[PDB]
Amino acid sequence: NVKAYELRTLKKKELLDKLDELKKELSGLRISKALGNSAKNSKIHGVRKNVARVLTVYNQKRKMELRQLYKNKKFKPYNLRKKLTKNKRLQLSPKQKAAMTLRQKKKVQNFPQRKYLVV
Amino acid sequence: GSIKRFRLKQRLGKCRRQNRPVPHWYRLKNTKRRHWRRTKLGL
Amino acid sequence: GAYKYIQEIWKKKQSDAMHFLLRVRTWEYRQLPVVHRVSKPSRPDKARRLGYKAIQGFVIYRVRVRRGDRKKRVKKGIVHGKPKHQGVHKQKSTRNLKSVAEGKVGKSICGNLRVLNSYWVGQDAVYKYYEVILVDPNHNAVRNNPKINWICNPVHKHRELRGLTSAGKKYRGLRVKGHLSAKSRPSIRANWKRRQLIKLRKCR
Amino acid sequence: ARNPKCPRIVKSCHSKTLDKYGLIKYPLTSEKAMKKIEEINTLVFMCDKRANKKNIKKSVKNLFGIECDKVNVLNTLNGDKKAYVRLSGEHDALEVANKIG
Amino acid sequence: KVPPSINQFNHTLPKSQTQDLLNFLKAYKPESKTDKKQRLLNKLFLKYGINHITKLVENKKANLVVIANDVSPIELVLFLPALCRLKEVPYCIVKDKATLGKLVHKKTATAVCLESVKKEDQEKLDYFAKVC
RNA sequence: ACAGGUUGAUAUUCCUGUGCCAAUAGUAUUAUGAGUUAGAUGGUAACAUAUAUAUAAAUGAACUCCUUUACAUAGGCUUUAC
RNA sequence: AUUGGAAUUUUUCAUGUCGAGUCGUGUUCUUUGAGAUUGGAGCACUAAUACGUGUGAUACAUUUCACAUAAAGCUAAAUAUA
RNA sequence: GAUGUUAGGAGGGCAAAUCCGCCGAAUUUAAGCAUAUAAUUAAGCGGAAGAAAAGAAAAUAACUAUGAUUCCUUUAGUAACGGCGAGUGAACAAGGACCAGCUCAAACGGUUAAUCCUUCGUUUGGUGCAAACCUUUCGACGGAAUUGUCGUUGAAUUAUUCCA
Repeated sequence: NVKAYELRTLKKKELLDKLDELKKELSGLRISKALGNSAKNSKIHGVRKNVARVLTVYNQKRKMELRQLYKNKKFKPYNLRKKLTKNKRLQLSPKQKAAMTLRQKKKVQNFPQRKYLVV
Repeated sequence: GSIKRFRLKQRLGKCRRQNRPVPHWYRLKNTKRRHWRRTKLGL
Repeated sequence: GAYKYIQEIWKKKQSDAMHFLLRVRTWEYRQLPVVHRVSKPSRPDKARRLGYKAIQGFVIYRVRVRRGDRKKRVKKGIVHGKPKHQGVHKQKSTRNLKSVAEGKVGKSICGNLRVLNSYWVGQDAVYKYYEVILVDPNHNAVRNNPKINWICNPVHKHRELRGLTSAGKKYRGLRVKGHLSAKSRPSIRANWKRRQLIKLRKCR
Repeated sequence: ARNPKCPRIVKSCHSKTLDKYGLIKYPLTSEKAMKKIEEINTLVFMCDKRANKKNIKKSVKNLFGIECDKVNVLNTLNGDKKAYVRLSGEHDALEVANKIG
Repeated sequence: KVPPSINQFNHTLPKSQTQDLLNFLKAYKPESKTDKKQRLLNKLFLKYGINHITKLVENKKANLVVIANDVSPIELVLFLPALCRLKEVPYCIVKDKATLGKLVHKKTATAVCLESVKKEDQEKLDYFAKVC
């Protein structure tokens, strides 16, 4: 029923009011389902998906706000930081790998290899 | 025995729920069952 | 100048002064905890030469190992093995006591740290006391430094338990080259597997 | 004593902690539950297994406006809580019964 | 029972005279950060390091070396009075490690050297050298 | 923590009745007895004493010393209850 | 447009240097191709400084000559993969 | 050396075919059996990686000598080892795959450690819708280290010639 972009339009108070409304409606369907009535049972799936959409949109917006809050300043909170392989995280930097002693720097700069021909 | 453990009680209730026969509608679009006297849960 | 003087002074060993100082230091070592931090190595010259660098990420640990060999493991009396096979009183097996000391620190304190090498320091007839050079792969100065930097790669987790240290190189025979190393040079495992291997072509 | 540069994680998502909707799942529909409602001012509710009595009492009062003299609970073979809730004698279970069905 | 070479490092100059020597040596303190900036911008000293000091003694470029006995390895400078005696150059064995560190703008120092000074302060250093 | 009742199936647990227990924060009021113009009393004694809706409340620190918890077997005698 | 570095090439001058309870030897146990001891290990005794000392597969003394530079460290590739 | 829920970080465990270490048997063979044999195999405990380890001479040669490592073809079922019985058993050369070098350490540099790092910051680039990464020099303020970091690879001095 409700579609993500319409929810993304909403402010946080408005989105939460919709979330609460859906919970109350969902509960009414659930009570109805628990009763001997079969009137509205199929609609519960749709509402559960609608609730899911609300929560995903609200959480994405909240996550973006958290990212906006921790824009730069070197350190985000641990699990808002880069999740990547433990090995990749451990790994020495290419920049650091590339760097070399002054005698090595002299060797590289002075003496690179060159390409060639013959007659 | 007569007194019980919450984990054991839950698993036994699960095993009972699993036990009950298949929906007949599924055959329109039953391989395993236990009987308490001849088959125990083995726990 | 200074390290060369200290080297030669330490090289004689059987001097009164050296014996006095060694006995006192060994006495102190007998008191101390099994594996313990030192601020700086007891012999700078030996340590520097065994690859110590006086930087932040380079750390010293002093380690206690008991003297002598030891009986093979058994039920009560000896196992039921062949008349050739007795592990009784002794076995005199492969790990040298320096390598054994490195293993004890390598499991107990290392993991965050990585073992670089270790030097003799001193001994009596019941314990040897060794000092182990250790290094952190995490810290910025060592990652930045182009020297030693290789140790930051993940293959250097447990170097002593792969036997890559000077002690490990010794008992694997990697110091030995030439025909004295003939059955051992690519590795004891490697050499034997190459010799064992039977290689067949498709058309033979 | 502690005062870190940042907390471990401050995760800004909506809570996964249990809520009124799901803490109380549904009123019981049995003849026994009918008899309890009729004679002794008691509403009988199915509730989550991991629910606790105070939380059930709070939930019922939030969803139904109604106060509980005692809440007696049981952990069932079907893996939920079954709550017998005696309503306070000022307000009648029958009125609430008409509201729930 | 203590061997002479080990033993000698419980013996020093007289304490007040040592303080007087230290304060005299203080005057010839090395540079700081600000001085280096000044040196670049605008348009003798106390010598440290046992490897450098031993080099100075080999080349006879020292005048007076002051050794601490409060260093944890004393071995690393144990040979130095023997060497200095053979090289016939003034050395002094002095109690406090920390104060020698202060004179070189550090938390600690093993040995410290004052290697030759201006003629007018030379005479006081010659008196110190005579005492030593 | 008991007695009676009750269900198709549970009841020391549901219901009706009667109780019992532990906690029960701060501040301000109140009532309850004390003590004051800084700590009650009797009894020779063994010992006893607050009957307030309610036997509540009978100064006491550090530091100490006890006691209950807390105990075998056998044989008879005896008292109460069912 | 400054600053800096490097390689050869002359001529002088500096001819310094090279990892010790380690090598070695003895002994013991192990191991191998190692054989009057190949590698390892325990223990005992324990070195020489570069015109040194480690090698030149039968123990040794005495002497050649050739070749190497231990006792600190790292390193892609071909190669292996049930 | 203690102590800290001080501030920042790391390790733990799993998975295992191939890899690297340890520790480490016997059934079996000899028509018996003890040395030898199975076998430095299996199991055990550890460590790694997309390959690992090994690797730049305390090497091989005795030639008209070669010249880091690995692998193959081979030497070779040979020298050799063995109750010289059963049985075990290399390496060098040659033909090739393929090939890559190097730095600590001493030594040298004191009218000045020429070093290093954390925290705070700050701007010359570049992407991407956005998240965000990536380059980029410049200053502080803390520390660390002379019990030795950084530079240098004999020393100057000439001419040449390149690179930043």
